[PDB]
Amino acid sequence: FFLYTGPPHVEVAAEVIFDGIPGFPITNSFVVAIIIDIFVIALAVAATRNLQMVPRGLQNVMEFILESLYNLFRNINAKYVATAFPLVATIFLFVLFGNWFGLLPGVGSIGVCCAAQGKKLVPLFRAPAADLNFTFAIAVISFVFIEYWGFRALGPGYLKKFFNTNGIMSFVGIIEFISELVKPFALAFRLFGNIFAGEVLLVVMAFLVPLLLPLPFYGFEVFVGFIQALIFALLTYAFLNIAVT
Amino acid sequence: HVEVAAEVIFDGIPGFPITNSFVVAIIIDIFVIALAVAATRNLQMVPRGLQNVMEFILESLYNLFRNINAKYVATAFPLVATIFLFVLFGNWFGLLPGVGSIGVCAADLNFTFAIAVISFVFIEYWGFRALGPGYLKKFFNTNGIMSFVGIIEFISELVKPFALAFRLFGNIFAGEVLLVVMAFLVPLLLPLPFYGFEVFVGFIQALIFALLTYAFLNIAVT
Amino acid sequence: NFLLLIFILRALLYRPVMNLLNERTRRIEESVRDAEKVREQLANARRDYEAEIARARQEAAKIVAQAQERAKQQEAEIIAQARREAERLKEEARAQAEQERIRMLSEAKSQIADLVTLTASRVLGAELQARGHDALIAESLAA
Amino acid sequence: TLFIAQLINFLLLIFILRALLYRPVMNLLNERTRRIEESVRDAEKVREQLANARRDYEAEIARARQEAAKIVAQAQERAKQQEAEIIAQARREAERLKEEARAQAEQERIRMLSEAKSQIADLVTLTASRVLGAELQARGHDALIAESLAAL
Amino acid sequence: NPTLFIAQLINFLLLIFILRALLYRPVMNLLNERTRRIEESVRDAEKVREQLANARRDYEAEIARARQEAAKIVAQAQERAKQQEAEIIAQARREAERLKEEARAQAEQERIRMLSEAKSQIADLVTLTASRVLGAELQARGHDALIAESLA
Amino acid sequence: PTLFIAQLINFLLLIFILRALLYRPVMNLLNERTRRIEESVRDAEKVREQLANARRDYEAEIARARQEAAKIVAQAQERAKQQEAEIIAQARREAERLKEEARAQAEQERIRMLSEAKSQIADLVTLTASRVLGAELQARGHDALIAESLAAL
Amino acid sequence: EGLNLVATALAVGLGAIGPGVGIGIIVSGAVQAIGRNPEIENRVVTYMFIGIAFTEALAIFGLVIAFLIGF
Amino acid sequence: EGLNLVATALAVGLGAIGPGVGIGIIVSGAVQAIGRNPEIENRVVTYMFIGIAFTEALAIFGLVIAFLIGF
Amino acid sequence: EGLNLVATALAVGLGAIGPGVGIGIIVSGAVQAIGRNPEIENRVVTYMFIGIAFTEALAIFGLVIAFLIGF
Amino acid sequence: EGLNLVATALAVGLGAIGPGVGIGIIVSGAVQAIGRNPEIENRVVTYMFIGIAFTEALAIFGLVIAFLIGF
Amino acid sequence: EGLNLVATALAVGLGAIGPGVGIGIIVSGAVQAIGRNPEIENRVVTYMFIGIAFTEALAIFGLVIAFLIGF
Amino acid sequence: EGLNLVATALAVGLGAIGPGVGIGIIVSGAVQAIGRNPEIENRVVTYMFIGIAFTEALAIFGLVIAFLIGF
Amino acid sequence: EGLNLVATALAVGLGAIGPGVGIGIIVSGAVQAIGRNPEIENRVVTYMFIGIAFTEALAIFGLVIAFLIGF
Amino acid sequence: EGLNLVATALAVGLGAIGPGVGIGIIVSGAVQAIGRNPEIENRVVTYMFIGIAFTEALAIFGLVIAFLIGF
Amino acid sequence: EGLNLVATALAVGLGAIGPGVGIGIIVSGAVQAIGRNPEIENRVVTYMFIGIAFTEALAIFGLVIAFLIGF
Amino acid sequence: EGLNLVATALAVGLGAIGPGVGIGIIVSGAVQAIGRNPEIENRVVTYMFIGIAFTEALAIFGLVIAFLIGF
Repeated sequence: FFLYTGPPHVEVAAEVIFDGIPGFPITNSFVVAIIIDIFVIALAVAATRNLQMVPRGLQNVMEFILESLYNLFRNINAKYVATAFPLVATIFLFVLFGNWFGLLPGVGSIGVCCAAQGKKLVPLFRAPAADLNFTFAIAVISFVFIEYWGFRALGPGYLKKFFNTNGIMSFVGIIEFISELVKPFALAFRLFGNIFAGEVLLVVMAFLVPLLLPLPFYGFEVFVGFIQALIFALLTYAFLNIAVT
Repeated sequence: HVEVAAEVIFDGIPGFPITNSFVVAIIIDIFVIALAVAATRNLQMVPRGLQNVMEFILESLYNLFRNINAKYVATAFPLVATIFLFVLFGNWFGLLPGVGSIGVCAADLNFTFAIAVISFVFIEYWGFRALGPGYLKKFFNTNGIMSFVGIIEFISELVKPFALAFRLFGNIFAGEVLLVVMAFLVPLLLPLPFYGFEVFVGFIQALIFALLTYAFLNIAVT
Repeated sequence: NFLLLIFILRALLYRPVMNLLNERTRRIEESVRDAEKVREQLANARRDYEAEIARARQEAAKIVAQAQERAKQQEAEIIAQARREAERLKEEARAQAEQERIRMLSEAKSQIADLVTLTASRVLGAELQARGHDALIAESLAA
Repeated sequence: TLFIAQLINFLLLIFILRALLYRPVMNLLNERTRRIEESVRDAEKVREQLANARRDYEAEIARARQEAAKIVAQAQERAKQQEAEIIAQARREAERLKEEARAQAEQERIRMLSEAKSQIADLVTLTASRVLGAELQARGHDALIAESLAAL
Repeated sequence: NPTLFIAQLINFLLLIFILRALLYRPVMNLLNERTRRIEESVRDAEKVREQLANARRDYEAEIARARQEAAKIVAQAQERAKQQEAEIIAQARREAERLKEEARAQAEQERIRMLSEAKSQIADLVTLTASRVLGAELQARGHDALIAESLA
Repeated sequence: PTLFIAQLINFLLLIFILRALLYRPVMNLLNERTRRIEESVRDAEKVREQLANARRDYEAEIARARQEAAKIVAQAQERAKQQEAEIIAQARREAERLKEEARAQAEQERIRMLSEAKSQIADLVTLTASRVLGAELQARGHDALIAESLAAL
Repeated sequence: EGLNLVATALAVGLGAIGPGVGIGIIVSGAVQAIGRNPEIENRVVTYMFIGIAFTEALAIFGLVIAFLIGF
Repeated sequence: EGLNLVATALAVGLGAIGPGVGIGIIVSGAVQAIGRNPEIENRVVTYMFIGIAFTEALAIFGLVIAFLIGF
Repeated sequence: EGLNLVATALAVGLGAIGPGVGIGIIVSGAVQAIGRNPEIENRVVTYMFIGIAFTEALAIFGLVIAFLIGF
Repeated sequence: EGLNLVATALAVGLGAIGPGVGIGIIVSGAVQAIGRNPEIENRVVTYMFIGIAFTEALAIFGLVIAFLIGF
Repeated sequence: EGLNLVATALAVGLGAIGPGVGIGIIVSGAVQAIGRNPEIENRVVTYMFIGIAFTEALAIFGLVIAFLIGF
Repeated sequence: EGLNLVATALAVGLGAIGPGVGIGIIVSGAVQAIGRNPEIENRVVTYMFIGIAFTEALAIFGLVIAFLIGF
Repeated sequence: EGLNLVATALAVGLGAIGPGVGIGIIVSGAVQAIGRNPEIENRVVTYMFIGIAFTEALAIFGLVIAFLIGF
Repeated sequence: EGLNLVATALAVGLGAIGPGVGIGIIVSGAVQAIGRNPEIENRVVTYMFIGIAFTEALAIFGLVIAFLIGF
Repeated sequence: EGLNLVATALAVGLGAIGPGVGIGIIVSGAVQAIGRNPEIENRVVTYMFIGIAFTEALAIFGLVIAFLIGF
Repeated sequence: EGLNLVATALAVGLGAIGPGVGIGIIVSGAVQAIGRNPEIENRVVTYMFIGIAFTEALAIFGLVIAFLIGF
């Protein structure tokens, strides 16, 4: 109930890279991304198995999660809900995969060669959440998908949403278009800020007596990460509905 | 090219050689007298303009005062009437009447202060006229714990005449400043009717001054 | 300096004060006069109806009384006529009795002429040897 | 400044524009109010005229009631005349009764004469019977047997 | 940086497509199969209830058809029997008429036996008259002829 | 470094809290979803089995109705034949009754004819006795017959 | 230096929150009350004018310091 | 420098920065109450006037502080 | 020192903050009143115009100091 | 000097508007409650007096710092 | 003395603050009114646009100040 | 430099701003509740005292901070 | 000094201050309206997105001012 | 020059403002909820008390930095 | 000279202040809508996601300003 | 001097006030929501978490900025 010792210091960074640059530029952010992708692929393969409509088995857990996501999308829309269901699933639980290993033990010290030398002992964990490049890329992909879906709905209608919003009187067009363009960047900043701020809070609790304060803040951060994953998925479907609208 | 200036003067001081505020007050009084003469020479029971304006003004004000507070509405009908055809009347003379004292090599806050003193006297002449001790009633009594705010309320009422005087000075010097700003930049009047909105606000402010007088009366009523 | 036109416009204000009151008192006068007119009309109609009804009742009563008096007088006259008729009938009966007695007394002889006539034909014969039918009639002359 | 002068001119121009915009509205409102006051005054005048007409109508109704009373009196006089005529007819009916009584008296006289005649006839028959008895006793009754065989 | 961003984007897109085609398409197929199985089960339950009702109605209709055919056959047999009975009754009536004709023919035996008057009746009547009523003296010439005349 | 140790301790505490927080409720929710799926599957299987048995029972009911109808029709035909025979026999019986009645009435009419012949013979004998004996009395001996009858009294 | 102009500007800008906020609140309440009863709106409009004056009284109190800074 | 002027300006602006807003809110609530209960009025209105005075006391104190700064 | 522009900008922002919220509150109250019923739209629009006039007067009083900083 | 006047300004401006604003909110709520139920006006005023006392206690506690700054 | 950049920054932020809040309030009020009866949209949306434009007028004044910061 | 007195005054006013407003809001809610519903004034007064203590905690914290600034 | 950094920071904070709050208020009003009548759905959503864009206009203006300060 | 004393002032006054305001509204909302019905009573009181701790979390946090300022 | 740290701190504080109120208002409106019905609560929470997202985007821009201030 | 410390304190106070207001607003809505929708406890906790997380997330960002200022 004291934790008098153990509080060595505090250190942080924006993004962390790793070795392997020789063949192509390889960063620890891409390493964590590949690790999360491997874990998700393993989960999908295990959940596949027999899949003979067998209840429970922990494959039915993922089935219930996917069914809840599908029901949420169906309540959201129906024009391309099933069409974008795998597209939404791309975001779904991938951001949670970033939240996964967010509270990993020693993830911050992962890459300590180790405060002695520190010359190349950069923390080589660098969660995909702690990578705005991943966040900006996902947001750009979502914006491109939304724009393509809207153009497929009505490309002339997509143009008339902003350029021909209101030729007579006043048109929220262009200004709204700018808001939509920021919305990809806004969503990217939301995810980029998310987890990254949590990691800072984890370090800060570690900076000052990590005695179960990191436990409650970490639990709040994990809930916030799940919420942020659901939020990015919902924002994608919301932009899709707005384009459909 | 702004050249506006303030008008910090004293009514206790003699009439100034310029006396622009006093000049505007004299002009407003002359306009009121001329309107009365034009409304009485060709006067009928229900004349259009000659008697229609008087009927729609005096009777409406009397009805508003009666609905506001009885037993004093007629007893102070002439007080609000004095507040009427005033401030707004000068505001109209001051509402960019083609000159603005251009080419000179009502607006007096002292006149506003004089009207405030007149209101405070009415807040003391009619005030506690039917009470006497009512002004001091429930003040530092055995209920002094709550009556302490009563003295603060009395001081606030005393400042309220000063507040009305400032509000009269308000939007008058501010109105002249707005006119000068429209003259300093963006010439050729203004596409937004700033002067017209100022004139309407000034008429509303004169009505509000009369309303504040009636409100102080109703506050002193009980 | 502000109070310069205060009392000055007050006279003008007092000037419009009566006229607005005159317009106000016009409404009070309007209501009073309309109510008075309505009440007067209603009272006039009621009074006319009442006077007509009273006059009709009085006329009917007078006519009925006159009719009753006339009927009584006529009945009295008729009854009085009846007494005179009865008296005349009684006088006629007495006179008829007297005339019948007088006629019987005067025509007793003629009855005796017819007496000897019926007596002669009583048996359709008369034996000569007889006191005499006329002599026997004298014996039975009676009345 | 020429621009300042133009602005001053256009200040008056905007004043005139605002006047064309609402001065007419205000004039219409005044006409509506003045008209309401004129309607109240007209109501007062009509009420005074109604009072005068109600007095005139009270006089007319009193006159109508007096005329109805006069007509009722005339009808009462006519009814009294009709009653007198009926009584005369009753008197005529009494005169009819008087004539019926005179006829009854004449019939009574005729019947009394007939009754007296009947009584005299009965007395004559009795006296004839007596006289016949005496005369037949004087005559004698010898030949009565011969009469007994007229047909047998 | 930007190259790393593009590489991360490519990796994410590839993993997304792979995971989709691997699980989500199979997951969508499984969920759609479950929903379709539920809907088909509801439809089949409705169809089974309808089949049971139709089976009951068909049993009733088959019973009704059997009853109608049985009634038609019975009515035809009854009509044939009625015609046969009518024919039998007509034959019985004809036989009764023949019997009545035979009785009428036998009634001629009355006249046939009536040809026994001179054989029996004449002698019987003569003997009766000679013996019973009258005495033995029977002087009757032509009385036998009178009896013979009466016999005809 | 020691930061790794602190993070490990925090992760262990968080896992200890979570494994008892709602792991039982989470397992309850998962088992409820599984039980609902299993109940739906069992209901679908029972519905399919009921539909198969219902088709079988409908075919069986149709066959049973056809068999009962065939039995009723066979009974109708047999009863029609029996009733036709019964009607023929009843007609034969009534015809025999009518024929016996005709024969009996013929015998009765024969007896009536004999009785009527006797009565007519008696009437003829009386008529002959009226027509005869007119000679035996009226022709001669009428006075003698009268004298004998007087002697009888 | 400009601390006089800075003071005048700070006085002018500040305080405007209270006046505009009170006006808008009283305006919304007056709209609701006028929806409730146009007949009682007479007393309601009178009170609305009183509150408008009180807010304008505060605004004039600020503008007085502004003008004093102007001199 | 102009520290006294800046202080008086900021004091006036911040003191008059919502006491009036609270007064207008109280006025709007009183208007809603008067619309609700026109019969029950002029006593609630009296309490409203009392609260208006209580609110204006803050503005009076701020103006007094500004004047004392000017003195 | 450039304090004139800083003062003008601060005054403009602080003044616009007040009116920019008060006018919005008045408009929202008018919207709610209209949503109650579209019956007093004449009187309701008049009251909304009065409130907008008060807010615009406050805004203009603030904006005047902006040009005064230029003076 | 400047910090002194600045201290007086901070004491005056800060907190004062918010206190009267909460007081006005309490007043408006009490007015609405009294319009809803005039029968409980006794306890209503009793609570209103306590609320006004708390608001005045906050305001006077604030003004005490300015008075001490006066020294 | 880069006070002009800070001036434009503070002016833009403060202008967007108050007007943004007022616009959001007017939007919420219009949403409530439409939820009541959106059939009055022809007047309701027009009034909402006018109220936004007044807020947009304040925002345009702030943006013009930001542009004149270039001067 | 005298900045200590300014700091104490600013901290006291800023702490008191939220406390008075919160207390007034709590008082308004309690008044509306009591007027809407009587016979709960016991638990209502208990909750009101609890909220008063909750706000007075921050108020006294600010007062103690100012007192320690005096030390 | 850090005048440019302070400028961009203050711009971002002050712009996000009123715009985010106003957007949240508009969203809450939209939520209330939608709970009142989900029938409007897209019809209400239309005005909802319109208000969202209106608030995002000020938000993006502040963000762009901050970005321009960054250059 | 009293910067640390100035540092101690900032967190103390500013943080509790929202906490004092938020708790009271939550309390008044709870008071309104209790005024609606006290069926939950302790249950609601504890949920209301639950929000009290969340609000005071930031309030306690500010005082912690004061010791860091104090040491 | 710490002005960058001052900038980042002020931006973070102002941004967290501005969006927190909007988020809490959206949450309260969502609570009211949930109390209305749980049927459209799917669509209600869906709309509430966008409202949370807008305020989160504003706060994210604010925090990103501080992050950029970090380098 | 203590400029970094003053910045940290101001950031903490400013973030706490806004997040505290949002948390209190969400709590008040939940208190009204409890009455609006019976507390079956089936979704009450889920609703509570959504509102608390919104303010908590913004407050942790602010507190992390303060801690970094400590470094």
